[PDB]
Amino acid sequence: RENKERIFDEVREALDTYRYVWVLHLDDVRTPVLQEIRTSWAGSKLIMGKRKVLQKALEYKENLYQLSKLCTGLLFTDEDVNTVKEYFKSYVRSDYSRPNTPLTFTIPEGIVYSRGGQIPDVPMFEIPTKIKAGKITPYLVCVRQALILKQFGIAASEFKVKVSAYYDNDSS
Amino acid sequence: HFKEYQVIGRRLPTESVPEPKLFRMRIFASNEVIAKSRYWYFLQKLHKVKKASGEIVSINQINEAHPTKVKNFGVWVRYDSRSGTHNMYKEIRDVSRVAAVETLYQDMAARHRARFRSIHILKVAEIEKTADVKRQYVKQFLTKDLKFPLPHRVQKSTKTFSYKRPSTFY
Amino acid sequence: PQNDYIERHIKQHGKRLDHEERKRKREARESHKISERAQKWKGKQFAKKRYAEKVSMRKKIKAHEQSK
Amino acid sequence: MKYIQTETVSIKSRIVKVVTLTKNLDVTFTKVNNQLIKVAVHNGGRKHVAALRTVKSLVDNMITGVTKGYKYKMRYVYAHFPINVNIFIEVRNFLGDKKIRNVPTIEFSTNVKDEIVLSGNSVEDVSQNAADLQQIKDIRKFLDGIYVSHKGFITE
RNA sequence: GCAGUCAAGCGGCGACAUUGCUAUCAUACCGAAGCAGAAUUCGGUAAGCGUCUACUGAU
RNA sequence: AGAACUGGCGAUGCGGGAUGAACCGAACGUAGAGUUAAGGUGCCGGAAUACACGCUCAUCAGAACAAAAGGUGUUAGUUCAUCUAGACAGCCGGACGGUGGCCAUGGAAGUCGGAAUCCGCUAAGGAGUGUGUAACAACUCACCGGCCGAAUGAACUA
Repeated sequence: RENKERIFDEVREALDTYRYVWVLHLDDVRTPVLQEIRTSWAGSKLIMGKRKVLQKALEYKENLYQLSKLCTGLLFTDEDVNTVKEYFKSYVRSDYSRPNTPLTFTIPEGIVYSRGGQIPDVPMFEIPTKIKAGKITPYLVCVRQALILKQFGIAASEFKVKVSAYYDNDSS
Repeated sequence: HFKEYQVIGRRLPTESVPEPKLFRMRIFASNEVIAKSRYWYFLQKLHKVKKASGEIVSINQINEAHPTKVKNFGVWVRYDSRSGTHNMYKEIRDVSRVAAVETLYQDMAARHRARFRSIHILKVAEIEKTADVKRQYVKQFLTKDLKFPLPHRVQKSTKTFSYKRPSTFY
Repeated sequence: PQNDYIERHIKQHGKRLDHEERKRKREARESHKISERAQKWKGKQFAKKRYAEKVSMRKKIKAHEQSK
Repeated sequence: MKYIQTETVSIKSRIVKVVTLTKNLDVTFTKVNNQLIKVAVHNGGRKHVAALRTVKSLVDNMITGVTKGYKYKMRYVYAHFPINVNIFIEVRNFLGDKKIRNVPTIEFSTNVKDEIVLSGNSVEDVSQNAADLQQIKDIRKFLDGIYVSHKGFITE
């Protein structure tokens, strides 16, 4: 319960500590990617939390609650908008497949492999699998598809960080 | 039938101390004798003055200002059972205080097997606003335009036979 | 015969086509089964076993709670 | 607590029809608009709460079966003794058992080895048939047998 | 039994665990065992069969 | 066993506990008229299948002892926390870096063994709660993000 107060105080303190306030539309990303984004610079700070808590915290300032609902990613940054947006639109990482988020991967009708035999591989869902006295033995995917792709280590999800709204810390 | 009587306590005045402590309290009972007995019993435990040294001055009945208004009475009760005594709180929806306490006693006998001997009335007050009724089964009746049927009605007849076999529609 | 005969068979053919589901369902029924048996001299033994298990679990939880 | 109220088809006495499937059911219904059916139980207890919920689930299952149907897919495998199945449904030659077994829309499935598919409008009937077929000595030593693969719908 | 970390209550006691020697035998629908198979024991169920009053023949 | 005290039987009817010495009322001329006590009011049994509250389905409920516990049985309350900053459950996702945290083993990368659990960061995380690995890996448990719309989670008491 007290964890909400920590985010409340941190946001209310860091609001004026940075030149610009930005909201990022990201809600499903691997933690290492988020940590890399956070450590990519020191002049900006990544803000996240509950959407409703942010709405209550974000009135503190004029028109502050308008774009707060579009957070729950929120970013405090002092650098110019041009650099931040250029990095966001250029930065991209091939993350793990997510539900209903296009390659021609197909499971061979024979022995199964860790990567599904796509590469020339290390032999090892409701599919008609069977055990061949020790071995396991086509199928295609193009939510179960995302799980199947993850089982084979496929990272077709080319997620890119994006910015939705612009707010001025001194002029809204 | 139950009734409400107000009693006061001014245990005999020692020299130079007339009208001591004006021990006023309210008692729920059927007749005046039972009300006085319960008042004496309560005094014998709340403090150390005995009945022999005490004296009843006046007993007056207290009716209800609006005996035709439905109220959600809040009831605080202290009672005892096979285990040590423990306080209890309940809410009853009734028109009058006397009816509310009667239903309280009946419910205590039903679920808690208690009786008049083991039941002590702490205080009774009316709930002035909605959403203050903690008990859900009482707040249920406070919904807007509550309407419900009464399926499977029962009926009685003087005659011991009937040629119709009537249905319980209602 | 062999040092891992049953282990070899399990590793080569796994288990029944629904062994996992059957075991999960049987474990799920344990809560209902325990309650049903508690109300059905064997009663003394069942009550003693249940009380001993409850006491052991409570003691283990309380002793380890000191870590926080 | 002491509850007071809780909540092409037709509503009448406990004999119900859905369009076809029919079933026999202490509750009441209302044909408000023929699209949503109200379920109401008055002065009920703990038992009534459970009884009311199961009626809605059964009605939903019947509606889904009528509109989509259910198909309990099944499959079987053998190691040494081939399992002989003929379609009345019969099971023979399993484990060398001379005691031929018999079971009361049932047909084989193409392009899937040793697969048998059961389908029907009523969910209960199909499920009971699948359970009966599955029902018919170290437990782990024999992988062979007949088991349900997936309880998919007819209109997959 | 001796002393005790022993402790829900509780007027200095206290069920609970741990530390020292001194209504089936087979007849089984059912599950477990490290039950590859036979065999096996265990919890399973059933007492079915195994192992001067009264009439036994009567008017 | 010894023994201080008060009541009935002893010598004591009759009503009732269907059944009786240890119980309750009541102690007594034969009678006519009405009201009670114990004890009763569905029948054997003369008397209301009376009124109101809920309680319980016992696989033999209900009409002096094993009584400490069990029930995810039921009917109602006390205490501690969460709670519209969005109750629990149900789902999707995060669930990370030094790291293969220190020691031998053929191997032990968190889950065959011995002991600390350092610590960056975040909305969030144990050098890990389990399934699982020959040795990896994957799911995941407490811990967090989104949908949902309000009262809920835990121990006791009658």
